[PDB]
Amino acid sequence: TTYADFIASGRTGRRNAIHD
Amino acid sequence: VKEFLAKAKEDFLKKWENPAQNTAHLDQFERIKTLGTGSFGRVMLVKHMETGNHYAMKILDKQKVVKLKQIEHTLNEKRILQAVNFPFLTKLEFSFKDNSNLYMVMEYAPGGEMFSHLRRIGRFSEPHARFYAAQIVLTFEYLHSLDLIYRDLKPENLMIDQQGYIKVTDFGFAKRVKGRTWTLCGTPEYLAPEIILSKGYNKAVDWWALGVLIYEMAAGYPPFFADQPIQIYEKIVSGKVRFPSHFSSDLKDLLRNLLQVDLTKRFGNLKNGVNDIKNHKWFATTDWIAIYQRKVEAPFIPKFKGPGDTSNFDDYEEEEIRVSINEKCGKEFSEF
Ligand SMILES: NC[C@@H](c1ccc(Cl)cc1)c1ccc(-c2cn[nH]c2)cc1
Repeated sequence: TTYADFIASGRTGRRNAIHD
Repeated sequence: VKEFLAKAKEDFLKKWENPAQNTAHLDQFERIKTLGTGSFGRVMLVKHMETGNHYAMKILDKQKVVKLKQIEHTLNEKRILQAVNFPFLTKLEFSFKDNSNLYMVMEYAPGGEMFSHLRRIGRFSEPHARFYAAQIVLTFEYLHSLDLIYRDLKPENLMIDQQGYIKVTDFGFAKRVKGRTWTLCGTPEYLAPEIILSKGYNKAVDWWALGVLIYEMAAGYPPFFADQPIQIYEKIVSGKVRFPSHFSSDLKDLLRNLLQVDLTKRFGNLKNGVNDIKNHKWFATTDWIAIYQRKVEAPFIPKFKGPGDTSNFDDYEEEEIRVSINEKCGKEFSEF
């Protein structure tokens, strides 16, 4: 399931801003 | 609405053209706990000793700000935050600098980050998500009328107050622009296709980001995710979004018009503006004046253990607030 793929992903924690 | 905004712009411009400066000093505050962390600074719970008021103090290391090329962006933040005034923005109470750091004291929101509750609970019901979304819709209406683009909408930057209402915080990428701007900034999952494709863009990127937030709030995961940013950007530019089966007909439709790569079709970016969003069916139950006035009952209200309770925030390693005996980056941050 999509929920399962999310929770197994490395981006369920706080996401840093991007820049350059 | 139009009259309120006109008067709002009058208030803003006065403060915008003559910013408040050096309205406090570090040792007027008791530093209590780190509420969050960033690449060039941190936010602490503090107590203003003369009033006993609790505040959130953003401490930015000037040298680190310079290293990450965020000087102008940090000047934007402080200059905008001291000028604005809206119920769902964290009010900037004081700002000052010393030899080493920049300081921005804001209203403390004890309910914690939406991020925390959204991840724990898993997902929000549509009425719950709708309640938060409406406050964001109004906040962007306010900000955009002032020619301000927000550029960093995400659950991590949405604080919950004692009443369960939202306070938008972190204006590091906020910018007063008439016309296009070009800086590659934001959070990967929330980037509009324009930004990824280096097109130069306007406030429409905030409305796209609203689509991502609403989706994530309702689904419990964002519409475009992967392990690495590149994979995420590929999905965002692809032109394809799948909605969970539990998403209502109306929600799916609001999201299709928010998460629209075509600028001519993106809701918020049409001739009728933010009313395409406000008057959408998904928001039919929303009393916009009631939400602005905070007379609507919040779906979730945080636990009140007391003043300066930090139980709705995660624990971070505490770190010295070191102030050099030499002034760093004086010229760069002169106007702060
Ligand atoms: N990511 C939100 C977080 C934050 C932002 C920026 C930096 Cl440099 C560090 C941490 C944050 C956490 C809490 C508050 C807050 C404001 N008022 N009450 C809490 C604002 C931002």
